[PDB]
Amino acid sequence: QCSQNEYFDSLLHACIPCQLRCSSNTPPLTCQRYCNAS
Amino acid sequence: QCSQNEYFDSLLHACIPCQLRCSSNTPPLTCQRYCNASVTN
Amino acid sequence: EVQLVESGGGLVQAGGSLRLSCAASGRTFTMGWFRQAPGKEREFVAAISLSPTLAYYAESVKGRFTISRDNAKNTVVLQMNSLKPEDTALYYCAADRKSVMSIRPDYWGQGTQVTVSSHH
Amino acid sequence: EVQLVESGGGLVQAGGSLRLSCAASGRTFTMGWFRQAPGKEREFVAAISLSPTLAYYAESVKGRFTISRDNAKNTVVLQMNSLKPEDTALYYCAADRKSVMSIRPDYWGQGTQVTVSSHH
Repeated sequence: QCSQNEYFDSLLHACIPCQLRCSSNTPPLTCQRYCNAS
Repeated sequence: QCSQNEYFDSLLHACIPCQLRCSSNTPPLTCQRYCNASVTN
Repeated sequence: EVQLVESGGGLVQAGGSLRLSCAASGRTFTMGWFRQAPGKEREFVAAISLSPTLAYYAESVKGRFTISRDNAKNTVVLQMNSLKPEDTALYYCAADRKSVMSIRPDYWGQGTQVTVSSHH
Repeated sequence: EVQLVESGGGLVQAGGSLRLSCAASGRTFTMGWFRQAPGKEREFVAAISLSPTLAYYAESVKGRFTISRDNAKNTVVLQMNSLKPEDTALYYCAADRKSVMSIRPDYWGQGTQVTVSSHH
């Protein structure tokens, strides 16, 4: 459903840009790649 | 430079959703993938 | 405590357009909109980040609703096009001091009614 | 033909916000904004389509500018945040009877000046 560097939020039912999670303590696994480069 | 279903326009320097090109005479090559296998609902 | 004041609600026909806005007394990182329909649980609509300004939408409104915020004015705006009758609901603007909007945000608006009616 | 009238331009500071809007006397499939800086070619900024409402931005304004459109009012809005001094330009709104914005559109605006001052 989401693009290359997005993740799907089960509770929002929305695709979120992973860059909103690089600052966070634990980004989603699917994002770690983009967030801080592979 | 863009997403899976996006193509890059050098004259606009912008990423464009390929959905806007399915109805083209010639959708961009990276878009035929998505547009030939879409759905109208 | 941030105060959220909404405006722009009302009645529309299917296929029409309607703009909602919400003014906040202070600036949070995330601003957006939820909605609640009669006999349903409140559902996320849209949200947008402070910096960078990245917008994200529920799957059921993507391609029909856009969201934009004025960070100076501390406002958020939800522009709705291609309205369906099922878009009828109370629309609550929400502010959240989080990276991504949460389903329990820190602040809520009062809720503004939007009624989409069929033709005939 | 179709006439485009622009609104909202003026003076802003680095890091500030500014909302430009453009009213069209008619409805085209593509609405959007270009800008021209002194001694530079006119460059594409942003655009949005009628149905579905899909927004696309130049690489240099993505993440800072957003765009919306009211299809009923035939208006198109460019919301600018995180303004930089190099965002100073004449901002033209444009309409196009094409699926994607062209660099030679059908309809142009008079252009409104947007000046991003710096601090200190």
